[PDB]
Amino acid sequence: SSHHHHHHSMPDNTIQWDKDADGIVTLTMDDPSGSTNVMNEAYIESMGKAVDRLVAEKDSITGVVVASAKKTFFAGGDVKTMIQARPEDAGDVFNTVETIKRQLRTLETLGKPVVAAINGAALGGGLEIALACHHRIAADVKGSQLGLPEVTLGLLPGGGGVTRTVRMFGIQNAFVSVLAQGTRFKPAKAKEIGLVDELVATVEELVPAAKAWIKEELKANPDGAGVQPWDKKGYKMPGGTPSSPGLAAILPSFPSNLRKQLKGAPMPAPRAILAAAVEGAQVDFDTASRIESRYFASLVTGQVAKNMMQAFFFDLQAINAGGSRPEGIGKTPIKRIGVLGAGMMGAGIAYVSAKAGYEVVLKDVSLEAAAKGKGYSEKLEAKALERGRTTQERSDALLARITPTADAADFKGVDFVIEAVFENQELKHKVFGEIEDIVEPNAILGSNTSTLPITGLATGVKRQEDFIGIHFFSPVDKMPLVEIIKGEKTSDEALARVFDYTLAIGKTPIVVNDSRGFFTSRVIGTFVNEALAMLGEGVEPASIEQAGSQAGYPAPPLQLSDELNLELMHKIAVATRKGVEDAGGTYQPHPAEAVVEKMIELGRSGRLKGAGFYEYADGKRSGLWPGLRETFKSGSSQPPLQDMIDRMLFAEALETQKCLDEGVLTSTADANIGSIMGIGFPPWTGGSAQFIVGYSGPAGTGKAAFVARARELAAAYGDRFLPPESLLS
Amino acid sequence: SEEAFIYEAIRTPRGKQKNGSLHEVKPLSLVVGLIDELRKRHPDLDENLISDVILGCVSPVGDQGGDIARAAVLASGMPVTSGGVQLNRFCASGLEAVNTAAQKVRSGWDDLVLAGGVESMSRVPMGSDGGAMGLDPATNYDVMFVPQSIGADLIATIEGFSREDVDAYALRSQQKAAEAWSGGYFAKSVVPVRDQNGLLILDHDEHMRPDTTKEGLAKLKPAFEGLAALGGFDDVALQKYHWVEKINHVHTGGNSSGIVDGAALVMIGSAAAGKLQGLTPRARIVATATSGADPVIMLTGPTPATRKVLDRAGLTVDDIDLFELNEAFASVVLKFQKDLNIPDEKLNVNGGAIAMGHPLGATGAMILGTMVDELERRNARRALITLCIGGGMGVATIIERV
Amino acid sequence: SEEAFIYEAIRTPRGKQKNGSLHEVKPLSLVVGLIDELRKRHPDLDENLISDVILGCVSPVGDQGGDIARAAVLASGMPVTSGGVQLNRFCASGLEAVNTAAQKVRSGWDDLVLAGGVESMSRVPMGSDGGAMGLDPATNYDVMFVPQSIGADLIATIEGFSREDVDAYALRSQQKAAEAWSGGYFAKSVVPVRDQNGLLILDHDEHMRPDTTKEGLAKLKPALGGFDDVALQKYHWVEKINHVHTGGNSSGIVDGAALVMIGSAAAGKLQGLTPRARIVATATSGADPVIMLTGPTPATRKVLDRAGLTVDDIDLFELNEAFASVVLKFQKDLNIPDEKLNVNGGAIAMGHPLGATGAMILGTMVDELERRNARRALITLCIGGGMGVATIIERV
Ligand SMILES: Cc1cc(NS(=O)(=O)c2ccc(N)cc2)no1
Ligand SMILES: Cc1cc(NS(=O)(=O)c2ccc(N)cc2)no1
Ligand SMILES: Cc1cc(NS(=O)(=O)c2ccc(N)cc2)no1
Repeated sequence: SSHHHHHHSMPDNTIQWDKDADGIVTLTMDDPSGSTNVMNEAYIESMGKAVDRLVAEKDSITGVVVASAKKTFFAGGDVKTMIQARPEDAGDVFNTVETIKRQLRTLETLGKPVVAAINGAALGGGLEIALACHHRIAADVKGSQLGLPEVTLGLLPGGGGVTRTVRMFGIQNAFVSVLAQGTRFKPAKAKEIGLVDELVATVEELVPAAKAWIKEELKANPDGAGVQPWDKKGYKMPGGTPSSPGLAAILPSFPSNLRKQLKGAPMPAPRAILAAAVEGAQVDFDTASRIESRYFASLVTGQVAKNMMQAFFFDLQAINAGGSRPEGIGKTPIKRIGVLGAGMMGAGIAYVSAKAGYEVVLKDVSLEAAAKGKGYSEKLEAKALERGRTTQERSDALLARITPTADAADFKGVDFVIEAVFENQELKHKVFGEIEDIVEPNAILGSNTSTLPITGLATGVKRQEDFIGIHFFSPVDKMPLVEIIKGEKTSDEALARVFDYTLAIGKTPIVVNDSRGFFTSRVIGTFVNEALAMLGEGVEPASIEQAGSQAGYPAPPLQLSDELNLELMHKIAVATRKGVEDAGGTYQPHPAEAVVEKMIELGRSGRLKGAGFYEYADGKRSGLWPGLRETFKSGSSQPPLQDMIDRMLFAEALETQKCLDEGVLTSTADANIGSIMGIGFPPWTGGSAQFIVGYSGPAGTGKAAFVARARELAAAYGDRFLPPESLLS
Repeated sequence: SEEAFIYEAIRTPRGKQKNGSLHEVKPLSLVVGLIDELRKRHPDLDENLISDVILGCVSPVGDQGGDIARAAVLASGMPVTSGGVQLNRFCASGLEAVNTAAQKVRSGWDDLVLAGGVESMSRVPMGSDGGAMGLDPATNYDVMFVPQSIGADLIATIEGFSREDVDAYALRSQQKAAEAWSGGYFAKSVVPVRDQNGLLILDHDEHMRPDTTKEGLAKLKPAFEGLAALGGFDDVALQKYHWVEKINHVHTGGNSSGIVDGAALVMIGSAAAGKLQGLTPRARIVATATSGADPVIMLTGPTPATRKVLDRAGLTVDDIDLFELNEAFASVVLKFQKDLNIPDEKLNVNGGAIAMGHPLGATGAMILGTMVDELERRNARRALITLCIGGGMGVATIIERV
Repeated sequence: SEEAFIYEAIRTPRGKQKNGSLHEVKPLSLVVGLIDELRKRHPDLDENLISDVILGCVSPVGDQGGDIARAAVLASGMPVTSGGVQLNRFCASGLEAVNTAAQKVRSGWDDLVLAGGVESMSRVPMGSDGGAMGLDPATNYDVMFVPQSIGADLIATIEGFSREDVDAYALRSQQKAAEAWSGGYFAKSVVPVRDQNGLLILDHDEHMRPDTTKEGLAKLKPALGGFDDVALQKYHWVEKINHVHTGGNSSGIVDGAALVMIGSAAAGKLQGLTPRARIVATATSGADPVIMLTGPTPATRKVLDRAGLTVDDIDLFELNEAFASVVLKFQKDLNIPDEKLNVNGGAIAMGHPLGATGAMILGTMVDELERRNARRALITLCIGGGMGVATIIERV
């Protein structure tokens, strides 16, 4: 029991000290090793010294204030250290957070009020530092965020977040609002829920208001000065304890409702958070704080955390830091965007571009269709007005930047073209040829293409330099990725301009070299085809959709195959079959092609035609087609569920390795985030490329185990599951 | 080695949940009333030879806590050497008490044992004891916890039992239960509950709706008045039964077991035990068996448990004259009838829990004594009693008339 | 016919009540840990042959409610056909599960049965389950409800056991418990408790104060009703009760669990198990509910008549140390030799996890019979409500 990390036998200091004549100590956190105060090894020793000093000088201290000399307050911990935690290191991980919380618990139980001077982002461990204080004041500055986003990296609030939030709101409210999804809160919303107590205008008022609150608290509340609501005799947990009849009547539904939302996916972080929350509410605070450490060390030494910390931190850093951007290029600002086609894609592109503040001209083949494309943006603002997520003052200016038109000359003054017309090559040459001269000379000529190579599409314009592939995903207002495709004659400045445009509209870009199918639409093709081949093999459609959901996908494959349209899936196979037979070869068709063609013969080719694998009525989706079982003899093949799951995951992971080999993708970061944010790859895998190096099956863990499981699938289902030589020796 | 015999098997009427007659009666007083009734039958019986009193209780809290069997032994003035113990095996606790009492006699180290159960669900509702399988998110995940309501609908979904099918059995139970009461079948085994002044409190199974019609059961709504109305359990159940697309919620409050209060008592003893006390045997415990099933459907347990008890006795399905399955849910009985090809004239011939109620810890001993009296009335030989258990278990027992 | 044999008898360490190491550990996870140890010892054991799992639990509420046995079967991944039932006969619930399991094997309708008990008294305190015998004014008058501490003081008052006499046995239990730990007696039968990461939580008995002195025991001190007046109303020939029982001469409140594998000779032969002891006989008796703690004497005599044995035929006597006067009363009645009674410590030193105690001291005698190469042992406990149990085992 010591505030320091070593009882035996040299880090820097990150906390300043200042005691005043009144007796208030101002602990100003200022880590010199970086611009952001993190929960690294230096902070632990720095705080260990300060807390030891708060005790030895407790006779001359009346209150404490915790401030920060950075732009943010205290954003997160040392991810570079946690990602290396082996199962052998479980003892050190347990002792670490137990030492961290031992410091906060003494600060919390000091007999003196402690106020937090939240001057910016208090994310993760930073909010855990603030929750240990007795009062919290946040500066209502721009960019400030407060939350516990430990679950997004595969971890849990292990510095007392789970224990203290449950002590403030109860098991149910703390889990849903803060813990389960790790949602980030604005300073106004943080005060509204209970995370923050007061607000100020600027940061220069925090420390004065902090010391002022200490003086009034010691004046009007001398007995309860520096005592948390749970350290008092009559603490009643809001919502009750697990031994309360009202909560016991609904407590068994929390693991089922959580499994209902996770769709049976192998994500142990939310499951462990709910466990630590309920187990914590049964015992005292210190006993609950220790249980929180054990569940935390259970996640850090695991594999899912190492995948989510690799993708949603390290891989996301390199992308947002210009890893795929072409180097040594300036920023050419955008003034007016012109979207060609007002379909589901073109209207979604016009919304996300106008929501960022860009003037967009929405052109289609008629005013009836162009204005109806703008209606896609109007029908979403009416949803944001009812939910109260935007104002009428800021929403009327949003729709005012969308100018629907049918005349091509209205594209004058456009320095950014984003075409979203039908998947037809000579049509895109026809569409670009009509307006290539009306737009500004040095304008970006983008194309929302799914499979046609950009090198071929660029022949229909005069300036092949500024012709690039800007691939979006429907619905554009929610899908956060933009796959940028670099053609052969595509320059480097066009890569950087679309790269900056992607970050300007709040999305994540990846750079992909020109190839048939690119990376997103190609890899997702191997996903829906493994399910369609599985259906033709005689597997129950209900088992296929269940296997797709339990793998971690946001939508089951047959449901996705109805929204991807089966007639386009038939065109891709004919195009691929043509290219092989045009080159004088022998095409080996996929077993899913016969399943696609059978659905065309029956007239059920997806949602667009009111009928697909599912029955559709009244706009919504009814259920699986009853005629699907008798058509494919569903039930005559009952493979194990894990084989269905692995056949879908391995098909994409193996296909992703080919993109890295063929030069399609240039980095493992674009492969992971591009698959997660693009085609909806399960986040627990950390990406389709991380899935290989971090595979955890019953036979082993790592690349050697991935190859072994691939060979099990290869010998039992087909040679398509054979790993390439890039994964062997 | 020693043969265990049933000498007396009585029970109390089952009082309904809402505005029930047995609500004002402490569950301990329900057992003492049955103990005093046995003394009324055999006043010269030396109670010192009674070595144990075993009661089944699924919610042993509050009025049913602290070894309620021992409270019955002490409050009723029974000899202090008569022991007392409670056991909990969910819905089959009433029969597990008799099977354990029978096994206690076969070992030779216990001669005369009282067995039964008590459950006052209007005073101690289900789940009042809590449990790790329900109130622990770690355990609630490893054990895919799904209440019995969904498992019953899942059985009717897989086997293809329509809403009219399960409601047809509900009318079938109410009809046969009324014929048994009106026919006087229960006149001598249902001890009416009285107060400290001998005033009548209840003398019939007041949960019975005898004038039930098929049109009345169709108007009932599917079950949404418990933990099932919350959500997720359908998604959790289908995550294991991934080949099923939709669960057809067909079980309502009229085709499921009734929430009632009651108690039952059975006296099990050896051949030499009843001889010394002057007791005439009524039936013989032939064999018992216990086999479980998948914990998500959790109600298909009676199917293997019935086969293991038939194989131990060297008997087939054709050798049993009467079948008594607890009417927890209609699909549980239709599944049991469809599997083992049980003839309709042998299955719960005197109604069941859908009509008369299901007092958890006491049901196993109630439907046991029902067959002991029906074997004598029909003058038949063998009867098999089985129940479905929570968590995916099963218990079956074969009795032979003497 | 079918004789019952004990193949494995393990138990968890006992964590003390206040600031105990097992306070953060759910009672269910204690039972699962012992199931995993049996898997480690017999990995090729066919768990499908295990037909029932019987556990004793005096307070089956909260973390211990909802048939904790069945929860131990499903959470540990055991076959669903392995049963799972919970029973409660107050202090002897742990041994009652063993006896019932043996009687299930003798009847022939069960082949391989796990028995034991669990009681996390720091999470589920005693009396949390309520009880009509104590919380109903009608019953609390008919049974003359009195706590067991007063029945123990009534024993010492009638028999003439002084405060020094009961503190002498308290010191004696602490000395023999530490000598057993130091000698490695409990080395194989005490399975340490670890968390979900493998980190150690407990590997010894925390309630043991091995440096106990006779001067410190006398410093200890001996409760809101007229239970004294209620007790003396039946025992009218004694004027005043001498309260000689304190926290140092009574059973310890701790958390812990215990597991025992019981089967027939054909069950172990088919599954490659070697019997360690044979359940010779069991017996159930009782005594008036005021004194309550005099059940062992008639129950032990009853189990001797069945087996046709006497005190001179038994090698070891193991009585649960609920109170010091209970053991001195049992020793004085049957003239038990002082070197055969609780030879490896007792509940005063190590603790009394109610539902798991009868199964702990059961396996404790299995070890000492095999360590001394002895033959027989008699395990008995005093029971609340005025009951008594007794079991004779024979080493094989
Ligand atoms: C998600 C996501 C991306 C994506 N790409 S896509 O270009 O829409 C596409 C179209 C047809 C086929 N067969 C596959 C992918 N589709 O869904
Ligand atoms: C709540 C609650 C308790 C309860 N008891 S139960 O029905 O006996 C049960 C036991 C085990 C499992 N897995 C499911 C249900 N059912 O719901
Ligand atoms: C409290 C509490 C529980 C409890 N149970 S007990 O000690 O087992 C007990 C049982 C019956 C009688 N007559 C007296 C005591 N006694 O007090």
